[PDB]
Amino acid sequence: NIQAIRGMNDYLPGETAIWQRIEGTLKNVLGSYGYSEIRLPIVEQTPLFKRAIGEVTDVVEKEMYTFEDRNGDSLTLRPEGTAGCVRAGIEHGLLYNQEQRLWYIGPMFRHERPQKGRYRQFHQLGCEVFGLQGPDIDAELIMLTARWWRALGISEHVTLELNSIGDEESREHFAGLCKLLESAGIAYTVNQRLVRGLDYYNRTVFEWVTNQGTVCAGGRYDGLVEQLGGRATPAVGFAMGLERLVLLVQAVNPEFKADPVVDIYLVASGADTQSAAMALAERLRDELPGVKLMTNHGGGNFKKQFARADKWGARVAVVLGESEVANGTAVVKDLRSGEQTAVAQDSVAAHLRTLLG
Amino acid sequence: NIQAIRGMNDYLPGETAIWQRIEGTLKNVLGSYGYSEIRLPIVEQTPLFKRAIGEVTDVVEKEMYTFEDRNGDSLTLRPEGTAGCVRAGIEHGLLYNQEQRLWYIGPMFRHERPQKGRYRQFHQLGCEVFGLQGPDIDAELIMLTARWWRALGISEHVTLELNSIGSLEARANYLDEESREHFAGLCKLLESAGIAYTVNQRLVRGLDYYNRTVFEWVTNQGTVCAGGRYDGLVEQLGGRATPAVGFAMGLERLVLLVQAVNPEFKADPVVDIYLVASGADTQSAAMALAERLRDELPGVKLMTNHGGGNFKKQFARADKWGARVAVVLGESEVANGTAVVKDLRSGEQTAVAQDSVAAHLRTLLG
Ligand SMILES: Nc1ncnc2c1ncn2[C@@H]1O[C@H](COP(=O)(O)OC(=O)[C@@H](N)Cc2c[nH]c[nH+]2)[C@@H](O)[C@H]1O
Ligand SMILES: Nc1ncnc2c1ncn2[C@@H]1O[C@H](COP(=O)(O)OC(=O)[C@@H](N)Cc2c[nH]c[nH+]2)[C@@H](O)[C@H]1O
Repeated sequence: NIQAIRGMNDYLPGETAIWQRIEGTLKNVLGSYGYSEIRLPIVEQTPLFKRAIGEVTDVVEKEMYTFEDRNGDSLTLRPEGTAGCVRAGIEHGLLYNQEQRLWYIGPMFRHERPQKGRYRQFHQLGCEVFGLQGPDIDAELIMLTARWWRALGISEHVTLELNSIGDEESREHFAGLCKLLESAGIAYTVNQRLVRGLDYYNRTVFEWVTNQGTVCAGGRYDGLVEQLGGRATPAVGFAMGLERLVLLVQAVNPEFKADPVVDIYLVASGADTQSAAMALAERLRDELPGVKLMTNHGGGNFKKQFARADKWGARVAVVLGESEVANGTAVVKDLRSGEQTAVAQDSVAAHLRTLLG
Repeated sequence: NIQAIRGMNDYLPGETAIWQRIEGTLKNVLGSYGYSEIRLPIVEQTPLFKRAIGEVTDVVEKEMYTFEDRNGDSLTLRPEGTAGCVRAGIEHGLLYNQEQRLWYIGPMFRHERPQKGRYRQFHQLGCEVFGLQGPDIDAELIMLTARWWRALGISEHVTLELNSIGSLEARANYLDEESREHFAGLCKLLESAGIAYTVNQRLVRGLDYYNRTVFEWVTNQGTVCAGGRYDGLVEQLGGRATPAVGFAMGLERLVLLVQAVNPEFKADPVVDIYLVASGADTQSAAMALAERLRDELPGVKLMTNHGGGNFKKQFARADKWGARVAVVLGESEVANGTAVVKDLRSGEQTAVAQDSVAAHLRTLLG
């Protein structure tokens, strides 16, 4: 058996269920603010990360996954996604004299020693807005994170740190920023030693910390579009570690369940019943949009098939043996109470609607 | 300025909206069959691919992105996802004497020459079912793909090719009665469902782990979805023998095919309401009314103008985003507790009390 590269995790069926609920919530809250999705390559050229994050940084100094391509070109698996974003923005023409409100989700890679919060393949959701300069947009992004925390019920577990690393212009801009948050009741701490670990930020720097600590981090980087070869454009954004979010919800929120995988299990036994079973299932799929129905396969006597229905968390089992098939019926069994009734096939969909919701 | 690696694409805002509409439909139809999502690493050890896919195959021979790790270990960006799936299944204990019906979505990487169907970073959605043997689950998976095509409206544009390549023994003699029975049973299930298929005897797949059922859904770079059975692979990579069947589909080729054959499969506009706001110290009021209307209209796309701009600029910005309605806020509205509601489609603008704006928008949108 081959095993997994250390620090690269698999997310098994039970836990992805939770992952899909939290992502759906996050994308919804981004949708209500009018932010569009951009999808960017996993691999970029190594000079981008060297030129944008900075040469004397732990990321470039010791963390990147770099390798030589079949044409000599060095390629690096992205360690963060902002550089890639700016790059595509410049390349495609999306940023000059334009405003963009964007978000992205995907894997990032860093060769760090794995410990509980830190991984080699980890996933980030991040936002980047281009074209807005003043403190107002920076306050809209902090308002956006605050909403996500309310929505995931973790609000009384995340602290906001802020400060400027720029200066008159930056004293004014940071102050106006601080004024917008007071006037919204967002509680923040000005922490003068909060400099971030990447060298492209300038005025606003912030971090939402829990008590590996930082759950979300971001800031402003007004110069980076020009540095990577484009026209000067103001830009701000952040990225959050979806691994640490998932962990914090699950810990602070215990009663965060997700939807079970099967609702109705199609039990079927007897000679040549399986085409009938699969045909009934396809019809019930047409009739009950968005019902998780699973067709028993590989035989098994009724006792086995009913226990399999219990394994998946089915609430109702539709049964069919030869009799049902010849008589045009289907037996509907409410697995919660045992009450089973024979219904005509034409009427089973309505009988399930009643039993499920 | 740096550019993108040749054969690796960026999907910009306009096209990603189409991409989410097609993926929601696919995931919905998989959920109706009770299929669970699994998430797997993008980099695996190189021997996995060599062992599973086969040494003398074009993927191992000339396509993989391999590189050396800081400890000597050879690592390879995955070129396909089935190997990683079985590896995780065996490593975690999911497959022995169990039934799993899984799916996965993500990037695969192959060093090959850029074409219209072929890229170097591509994305697949694939399904893996473990524990079921007979032809009936193979027929469930071909039924699942047919439903997707009806749902995406591309049904009259994709053809099904099917064939059995038997077992090692029959191949090494070169199906064999057990594979003739299994295949026949499979062809019987599809005819009884009205799924039209072609038995194409030259159809062998390009990976060497497959055994009885082999199939491809082809359009007229051709193959949009491809799969087959692989009853031995779990033991080959270290686990106990378990029957397994699955497929994978090239999401780039699907998105291309829907867009072509279904010209106006249209996506969501990304803003519904634009909040216009000018005048002295209006912006905190503007951002506060925006937050409140978000609580009051769940799932409306509302964007707050920022950076000033005169009303004329701000209304044109509303047009850029496809907003239907603009809610306006000058100094006057702030003091009088109002907000102006302007129906951008007709110009009709009324002043509404801020407590009554949400209801006025509900009426105007849907
Ligand atoms: N290894 C590892 N594991 C888990 N989570 C990890 C992680 N490395 C980072 N993170 C998470 O990501 C956020 C932010 O990471 P930083 O390296 O602190 O900063 C950035 O990536 C910037 N790109 C942010 C940005 C985007 N636009 C502007 N600025 C960590 O806090 C952690 O949760
Ligand atoms: N380069 C490139 N670009 C885009 N789409 C691409 C592509 N290379 C392949 N594809 C898409 O993937 C399917 C299948 O490709 P194959 O290399 O033929 O094989 C497989 O992936 C198997 N893993 C399938 C499987 C999974 N479980 C069981 N069997 C192509 O048809 C094309 O659409």
